[PDB]
Amino acid sequence: ENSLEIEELARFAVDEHNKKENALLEFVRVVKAKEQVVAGTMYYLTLEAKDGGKKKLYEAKVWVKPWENFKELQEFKPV
Amino acid sequence: MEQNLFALSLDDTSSVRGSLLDTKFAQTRVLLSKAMAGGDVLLDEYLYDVVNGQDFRATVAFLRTHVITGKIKVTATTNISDNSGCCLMLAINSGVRGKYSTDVYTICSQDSMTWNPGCKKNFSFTFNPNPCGDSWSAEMISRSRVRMTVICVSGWTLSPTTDVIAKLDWSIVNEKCEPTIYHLADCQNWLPLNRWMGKLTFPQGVTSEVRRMPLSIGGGAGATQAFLANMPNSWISMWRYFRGELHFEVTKMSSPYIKATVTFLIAFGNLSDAFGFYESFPHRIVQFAEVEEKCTLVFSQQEFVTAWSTQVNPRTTLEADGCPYLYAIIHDSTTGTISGDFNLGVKLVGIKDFCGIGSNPGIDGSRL
Amino acid sequence: MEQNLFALSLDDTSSVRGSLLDTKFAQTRVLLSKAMAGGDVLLDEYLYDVVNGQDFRATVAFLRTHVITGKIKVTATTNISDNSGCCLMLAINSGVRGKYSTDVYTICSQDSMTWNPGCKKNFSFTFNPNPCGDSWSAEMISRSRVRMTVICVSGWTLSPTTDVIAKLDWSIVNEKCEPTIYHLADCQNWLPLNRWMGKLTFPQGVTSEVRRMPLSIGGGAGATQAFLANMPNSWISMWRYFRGELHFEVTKMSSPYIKATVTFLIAFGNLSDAFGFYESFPHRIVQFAEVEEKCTLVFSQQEFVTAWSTQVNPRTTLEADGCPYLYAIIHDSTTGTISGDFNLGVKLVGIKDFCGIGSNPGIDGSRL
Amino acid sequence: LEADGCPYLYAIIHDSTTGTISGDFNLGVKLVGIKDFCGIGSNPGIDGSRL
Amino acid sequence: PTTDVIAKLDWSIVNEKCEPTIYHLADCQNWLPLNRWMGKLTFPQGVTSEVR
Repeated sequence: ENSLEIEELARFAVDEHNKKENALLEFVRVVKAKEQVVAGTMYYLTLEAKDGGKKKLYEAKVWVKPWENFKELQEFKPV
Repeated sequence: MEQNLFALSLDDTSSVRGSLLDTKFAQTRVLLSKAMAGGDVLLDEYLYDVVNGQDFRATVAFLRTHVITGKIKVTATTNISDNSGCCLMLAINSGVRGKYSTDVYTICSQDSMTWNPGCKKNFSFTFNPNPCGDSWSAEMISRSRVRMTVICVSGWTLSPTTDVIAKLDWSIVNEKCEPTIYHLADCQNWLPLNRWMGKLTFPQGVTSEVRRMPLSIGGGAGATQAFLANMPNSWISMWRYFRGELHFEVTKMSSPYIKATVTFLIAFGNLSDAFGFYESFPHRIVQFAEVEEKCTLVFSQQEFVTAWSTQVNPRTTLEADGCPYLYAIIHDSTTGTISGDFNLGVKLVGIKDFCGIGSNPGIDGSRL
Repeated sequence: MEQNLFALSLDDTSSVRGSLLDTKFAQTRVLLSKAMAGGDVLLDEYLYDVVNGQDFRATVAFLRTHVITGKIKVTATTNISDNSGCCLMLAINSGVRGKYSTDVYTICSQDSMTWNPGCKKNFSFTFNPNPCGDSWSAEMISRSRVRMTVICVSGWTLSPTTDVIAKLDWSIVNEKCEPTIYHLADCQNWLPLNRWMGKLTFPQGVTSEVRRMPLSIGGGAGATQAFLANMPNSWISMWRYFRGELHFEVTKMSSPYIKATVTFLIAFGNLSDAFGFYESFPHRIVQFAEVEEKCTLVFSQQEFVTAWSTQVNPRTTLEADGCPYLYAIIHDSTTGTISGDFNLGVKLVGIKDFCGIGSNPGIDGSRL
Repeated sequence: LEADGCPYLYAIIHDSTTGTISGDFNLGVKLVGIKDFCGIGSNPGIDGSRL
Repeated sequence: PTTDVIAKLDWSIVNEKCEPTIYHLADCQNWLPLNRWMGKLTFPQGVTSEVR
């Protein structure tokens, strides 16, 4: 798991969650990441984000098709 | 200070090498369900997708090294109480085609480990993902679509309390990658096959349990109005008749608690069940200890008079079928304190001093 | 097959080693602005934050290896047309305290490369991030807060068309990490300092340009109502008087197009500018070629009669100051087809055959 | 480029293209020859050029 | 340049042996010369990731 790729995907998760749900979570870092080869790659991320300036953990599921510029936030939730 | 950058050692085309720590490139997490059945895909992904989302010492070396002369070692550290046991089979195949069969028969050919967690604490095996050369790469196996498949061939004889996990540790050892190439020479010294002769269930009880597996192996194994095929089994059916020293590898699939003693012998189909004199024939007894799980029967050239046919017509009965069978007969009785069948897996590893005669037009069907 | 997992080579505590490809662990991208000034932080981050978001061959080995006996090589592949030039200085310091000074003076001590892209295509240098031992780790330098700082000591003499980038390549070579430890022995064979004697600007023209740098080096360099401090410069001021062979390292900071010839000599402060007989004193001439950028003046023990004081009172004038200076005098005139000053950087590398006398109560101030 | 399993020769700028005067950094690559050449098979042909 | 330029070519005859360069259909060859123009690579002035 290339940590640079995962950092970008974690930021994309927080940004997509903010777009989708009209929120303002502030990305802090990735804690955990699992890649699972599928039709493309599926990522299960555990990350820190600040809610109201309060650090919290979230789980995100991110689907990537590396042959297109396709990245999709499948789910995002507190742990 | 300055230096000439063109003449540095940045075009190092070494293979990946070092200790087992510094050659590890991925770990994989297989989930074994509390109640899993036989013929049950646990994991099935491309061998290159193993390495996605990984950060071990040789992960980046593995991806970026253009040529790798070493084999891939995979070790599986799964265990369970002696009370229970099952039979897992990890297996590597050079590719796929849509809606494929994942029956043990189909898979095992080529490169595979089979083990019973109940007996063996861990199990490792090396292999070459390019079967017709001395070398390979990460880019070769990503685009070639090399496919790793873990399958459960026999369920848990006694289920554990919770779900289980098998950790696979993919490394690169430093053995030479030797190729396994099949060819049409009539006499060959060692024709490997890894042909799944079949899973033998023997129920608990007192009855005369006899199981025949035919040595007319060619023309695949059965399905509905269909049949399955390995390459090596399709390859041996190129010839009409054949012979050789047959090297079976019989494996325990149940737990150590289900105990049984098994005679193996070559003989012809006409012999009925409830014929009580099987030990007139030359035979081999197979008792398993608690810890032993694997045993190799060999049947020399003196067990066969002539060559026999690779395929037989499907509609020939046991009464008129003049090719030899491999009998597996319960010497005493299947026993145990816990309920569960005595499963036992026979696998024709290969034929030594193989001699292939003629040229098979073909038959179309499987069993005899 | 099974194997005993406890006895495998998974507790391999080897250092990182191999070619320069397989020991590379990070690359860093520094942006040099089209119009950058002197005393201008280009990069300033913790040495462990270099390796964040990286995927080179030794990146994971670097982070996870508990002990590393090798040095860190860093090479910087930045270039520019001979027409122009500047002076970058990369520099590693064992830590920080809030709101710190990033003047070249402060930084250079300890471990640094200084180079002019105009002359040197690339520039590499090794160093030990733990200065008082043979070993270190990634976890040591993350928590110790080792700090890497790139600074531009002299701006572009002629600006490029666009912005520039300097690629740093952080590797681990296999040299022994030798410690640099300062101690209070009065006689020492080699007392390293890396004391920035000062940047010397000489304008283009015809006038008698003379620049004095005092060898009463102790008690730091100036600021507002303040002064700056290295450790080694604070260390030498422990003693009252001192002497030795002084090893300067004078460096070009302008482009090759601005040409000038510079005499260096030891002499006392009373000598005025427009005193035309500096070459009565023993001296050393320094012409630079297009490609040469670096030149080492040494001043033996015969240049100094007695030891001289490490610090002097700030209010002593040049007329009554009996410690020696290092003069830098333009032998001809500063010239060039393009406008820009002839910058030149002097750096006292170290004192050989150092002899430190007495015990300084201290003075409080800097320049003389 | 996504599904093309033959190798390429990459040429990547390690730092940045610079200079006091404007103009591109041109660079000409020329495959001189193949040593220890080994040619397999017999091309029916394709008809086109780039990949 | 400020003005037009000229290139003077000087054609001579040296005394080296004229060795022939003949292509042939052997599958394994020790040296197959090509002089194949792989391409001209332009990289503009600037800061961006230029890959060719």
